[PDB]
Amino acid sequence: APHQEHVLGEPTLEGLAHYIREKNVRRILVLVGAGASVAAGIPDFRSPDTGIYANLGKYNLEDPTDAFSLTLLREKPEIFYSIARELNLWPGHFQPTAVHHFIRLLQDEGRLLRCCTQNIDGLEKAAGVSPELLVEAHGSFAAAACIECHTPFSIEQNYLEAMSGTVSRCSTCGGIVKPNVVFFGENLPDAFFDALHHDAPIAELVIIIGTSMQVHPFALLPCVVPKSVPRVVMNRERVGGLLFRFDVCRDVLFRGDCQENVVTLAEYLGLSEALAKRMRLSD
Amino acid sequence: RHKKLMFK
Ligand SMILES: [Zn+2]
Repeated sequence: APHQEHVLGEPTLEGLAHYIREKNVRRILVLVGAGASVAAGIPDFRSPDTGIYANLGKYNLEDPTDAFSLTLLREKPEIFYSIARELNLWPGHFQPTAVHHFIRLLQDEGRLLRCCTQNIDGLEKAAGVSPELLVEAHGSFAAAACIECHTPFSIEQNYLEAMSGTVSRCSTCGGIVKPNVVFFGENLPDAFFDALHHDAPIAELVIIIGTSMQVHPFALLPCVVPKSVPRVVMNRERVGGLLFRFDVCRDVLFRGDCQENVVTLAEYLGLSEALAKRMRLSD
Repeated sequence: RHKKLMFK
């Protein structure tokens, strides 16, 4: 069918690499979610033989995601602090994956418009994605602050308190302190809105790795890119409902392990030596 | 601009 002719020519990892090279694509928006960091060993909330899941049980939540609710934090901070102790998201424990290093390579090639991550693990930053190019749209465990007055709090103090069973408290208002993770009901950082209003409308290509589409406003990012640009989804699930059609035919879904798919993409891009070298240098 | 949310 003519209406199915794909913007990429061949909707394959090979075709994508060709399209990037032949069209000299320089404005690649990369979006990153929880699927990208599984290979780093990050504890899945939802997995029954995890320590993280065992914990959530006693509390009985209509969702592991209520642990990240600002209203539950004000009411019963022991719950999020108990989860924080188990996830080990403090920078310097987990290491970047092949996806993370790949994004760094796109930056060093001059092809990254912006990397926007909904992960709170800091691995994009650990892979050397620069500050001007990285948006931690949901924050991370790198800094901490009072939720009532927003006064910064020592992350090292917050770490020591959290890991020894103490909920941290503001020295100005007695408010509850947390790491600067954006919780449900909090504002996202400015840099997210910069990316949504200014980067996504000028993307030439969007590669969406391991993300849900069910957390907002983050999920708007690929909705506001031009209607004609390719959107590459690497995910273990058929995500996005009817917002994606896997108006020109421009979406593709690559199932399987996103770590393997990025490695293959890298091969076709001529970046396989640079990637193997980053991967040895820190695994 | 709006806050972090999900449809439950
Ligand atoms: Zn305070």
